[PDB]
Amino acid sequence: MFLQRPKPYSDESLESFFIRVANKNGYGDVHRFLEATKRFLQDIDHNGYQTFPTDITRINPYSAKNSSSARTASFLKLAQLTFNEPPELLGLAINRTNMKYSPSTSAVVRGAEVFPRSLLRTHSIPCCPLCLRENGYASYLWHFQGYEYCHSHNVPLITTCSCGKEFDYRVSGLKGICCKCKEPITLTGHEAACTVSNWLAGHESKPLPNLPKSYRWGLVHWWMGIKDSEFDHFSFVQFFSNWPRSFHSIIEDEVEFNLEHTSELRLKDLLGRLFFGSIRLPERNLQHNIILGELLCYLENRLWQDKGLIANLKMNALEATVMLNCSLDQIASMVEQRILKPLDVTDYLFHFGDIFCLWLAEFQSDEFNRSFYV
Amino acid sequence: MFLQRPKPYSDESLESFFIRVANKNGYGDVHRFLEATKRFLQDIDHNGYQTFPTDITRINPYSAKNSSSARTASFLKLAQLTFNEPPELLGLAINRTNMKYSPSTSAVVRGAEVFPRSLLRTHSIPCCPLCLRENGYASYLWHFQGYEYCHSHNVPLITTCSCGKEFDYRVSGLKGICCKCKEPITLTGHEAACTVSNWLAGHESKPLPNLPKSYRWGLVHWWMGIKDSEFDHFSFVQFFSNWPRSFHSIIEDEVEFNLEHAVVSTSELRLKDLLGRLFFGSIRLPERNLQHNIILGELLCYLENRLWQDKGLIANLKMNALEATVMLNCSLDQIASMVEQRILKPLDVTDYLFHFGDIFCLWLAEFQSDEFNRSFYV
Ligand SMILES: [Zn+2]
Ligand SMILES: [Zn+2]
Ligand SMILES: [Zn+2]
Ligand SMILES: [Zn+2]
Repeated sequence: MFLQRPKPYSDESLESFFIRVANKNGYGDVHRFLEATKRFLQDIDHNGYQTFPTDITRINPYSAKNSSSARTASFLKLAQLTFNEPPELLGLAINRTNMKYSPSTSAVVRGAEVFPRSLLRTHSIPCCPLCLRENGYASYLWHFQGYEYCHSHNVPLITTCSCGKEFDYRVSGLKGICCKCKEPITLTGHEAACTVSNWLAGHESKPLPNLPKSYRWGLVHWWMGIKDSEFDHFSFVQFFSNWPRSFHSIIEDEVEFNLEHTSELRLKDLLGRLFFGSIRLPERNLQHNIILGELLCYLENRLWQDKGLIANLKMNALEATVMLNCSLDQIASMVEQRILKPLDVTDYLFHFGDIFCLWLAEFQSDEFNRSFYV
Repeated sequence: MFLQRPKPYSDESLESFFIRVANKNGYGDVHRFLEATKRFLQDIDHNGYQTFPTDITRINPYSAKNSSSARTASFLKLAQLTFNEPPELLGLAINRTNMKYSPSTSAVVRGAEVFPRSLLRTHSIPCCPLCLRENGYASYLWHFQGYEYCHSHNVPLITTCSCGKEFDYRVSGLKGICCKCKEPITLTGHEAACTVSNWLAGHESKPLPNLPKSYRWGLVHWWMGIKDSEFDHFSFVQFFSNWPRSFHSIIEDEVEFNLEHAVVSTSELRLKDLLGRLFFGSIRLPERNLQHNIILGELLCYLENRLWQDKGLIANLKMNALEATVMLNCSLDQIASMVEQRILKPLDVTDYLFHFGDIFCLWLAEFQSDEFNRSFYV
């Protein structure tokens, strides 16, 4: 099998790429192309040829149950041999990853960007028909929730045609023609959703902060946890218009709520929601995680105020490893040599001011250290 | 106790800062200032006041054995109370850290920069007397090996006066006057050491790569491991003048050397028997961020286009379960789980049951991150 690479685009999704390779190389559809691709992987003795799908929907490596390592070996084999000039196909796929969010949400990764798993669309993929007839392909941003408007046309996305039928471009091509009525779909204008769509796309959108793309999706997942509901585009832009003193206003109202509802107060009894729900979003890089960077800025100037209220909050050995980013073996070693001053791992024997100053002594890094929020 | 902050400088060392606070606040030396500082920490009921040293040599928190957590609480207490305007003193100290280098070298951290532990000077600290009489303080770069010339005066550092006596600024002040002869020290000019000194200082030095300061010291420790000797300033700049095709020339010569001298059947070849030196000596320098670790980023670039060439020579290299966790950055509990559900295809942990091409593609499937992923060396 010998193929031709189409016009490359670094924002094209993986399912939109196989349609354009099949249409350029004269195949009938993408079902035929993947079935002929599985035939080629059999002929050169690939170990997981039989797990290569003929369905466009399950092509991505998060779809594969145990073929995840054989799927990316299959994707790396095709880009090196079957093309006149080697394409980029691993950079368009959505891989699983071991990275977790706060508190326990898993994640997926696409090239140089990490997405939340819960914000991945799985029922029906919306689309913009203006991009389908100008760019000629589909973007990866249509697979994730929150991205509701087009960042370059300011038009809302479509999930249903005028005849009640849905339109999925993976099964109905890239042209924009419906299946039942075989007609182009008629379109269905705000500003707050347009700003977030231009912000999630990777461009500078004010007043939203200039963050890497892995961190911009972490704030959207974090904002859905604060309101404890779905994502609101209006209150999200307004919250960062008063940055950082709007985020300071919440933490004051949370500690006034939990004090009224004192030497026995724990860290999970006063700051159990804000602190543990902001550690890994996606990681502890305080240069880019502005939520954990500002929360540690607020708790630094309040350690020994109010007779040491914050610095005397009790902690376990489990939740000490979450803050210090270490293991229970190093915690049990630091009670042997007693760098950390007092074993039951679920026992409250440590104070927050001692854990905060142990981090400034033995557990800083080049990314998780205090020198960014100064 | 009420003190005055001197002129602040973000490159001043910690031992040079306490001398300038004591000289501004009218103390006699730094020995009577730290001893008066220990007296203040006793008066406000600090838990580790009795471990606060009166020696300026052991003022850094890596010198404290068990009281390293009490030392940084002592440093955080002084900056908040005893000054008219709060200084920055935790940012000048040299803390220990849990970060290891390759293969097993420990590390220290100073603010936003991680240093190798073995490159930390412990016998005698050299100095530049021109910076002592112009800037008025000392820099932290004088505490680390490799930094041999001044990056702004291009003069070699001094460890010995003209009368045979050493000059340590921690015990002899910041002026530049010797102890025996009480005279200023007479100085003792290349280019290759001047480039590395301007590169380790944090400025752009060509042809050396634009890296963060935590990674620039990692290359110097790595270059001492390749030659298996001390650091050479001439061959270091020349090696990055032919980047990356000079580093490609070594890996070709290593796999040709190892294959010819292999003691086992070409199919029984292991990853430690062919690439045991280059791969395991480049994982954590300091970490796996392939955006800035250009050694591991280029070694995985070279081994990607050679997996199934030569009848799958690289992709059939045997690995253990121990050295699978080093590459995947995981634990032995997740490895034992992936032999239960069999995402990874075959328990004795020191047994060679896995191939390198399967571990490399399992990483592209289940173990990428925002920093350790393939999308940087494309
Ligand atoms: Zn659009
Ligand atoms: Zn229709
Ligand atoms: Zn200079
Ligand atoms: Zn002299």
